[PDB]
Amino acid sequence: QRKWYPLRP
Amino acid sequence: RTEELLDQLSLSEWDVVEWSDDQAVFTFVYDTIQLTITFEESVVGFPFLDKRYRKIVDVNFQSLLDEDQAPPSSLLVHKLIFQYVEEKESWKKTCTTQHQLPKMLEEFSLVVHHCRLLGEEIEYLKRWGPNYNLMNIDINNNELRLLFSSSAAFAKFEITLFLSAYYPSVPLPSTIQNHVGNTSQDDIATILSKVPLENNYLKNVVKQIYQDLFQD
Ligand SMILES: [Cl-]
Repeated sequence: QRKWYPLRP
Repeated sequence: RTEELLDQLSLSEWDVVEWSDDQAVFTFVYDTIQLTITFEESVVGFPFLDKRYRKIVDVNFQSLLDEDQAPPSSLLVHKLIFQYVEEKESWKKTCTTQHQLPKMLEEFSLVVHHCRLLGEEIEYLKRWGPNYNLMNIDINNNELRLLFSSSAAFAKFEITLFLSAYYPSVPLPSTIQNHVGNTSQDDIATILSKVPLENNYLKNVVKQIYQDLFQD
């Protein structure tokens, strides 16, 4: 669920 | 869901992403958690070394979650997971050679696995919570604030559940701030201790409250 688990840029 | 629940029995929480002479890297939770295992340096490749004797120089866990962009549930997941890593000190004293690495990845995967699912139950209660009369969910630092509200049952109260890394086997501690009606601590203690400490404890404890108190 990328929605819920975003990664730093 | 039924299909995967079967999947849960044999855990699959991580991806191997490097197996160097220098280090082994593993990710977790959609890759927002990164484990870097550093090995001692040698004059030979690791194919020539006995895993029972290949020394671990380092064990380094990292959260790569975007804390600005993440929702609270996901944030609580990282809070709890790493609270466990703290308790185990990154397994630095017990996971010292490559031989010992699978039993560590197991120990860690288990907690990653339940904490991630707790995240899931929260996002669920966040979408279907009304049907349970759960009008609001507030997460603040290991504390879960559930707000139940129904004019019709003439009850409104807030239950605070204290979560740990060890969910859901451990019996939750709670308190009730009462708004409307007279639900007591004993009434809550009761409802809680009738739900088994296994998956969906949160979901089931909410449904339990919605039957016992809002479906009379
Ligand atoms: Cl080499």
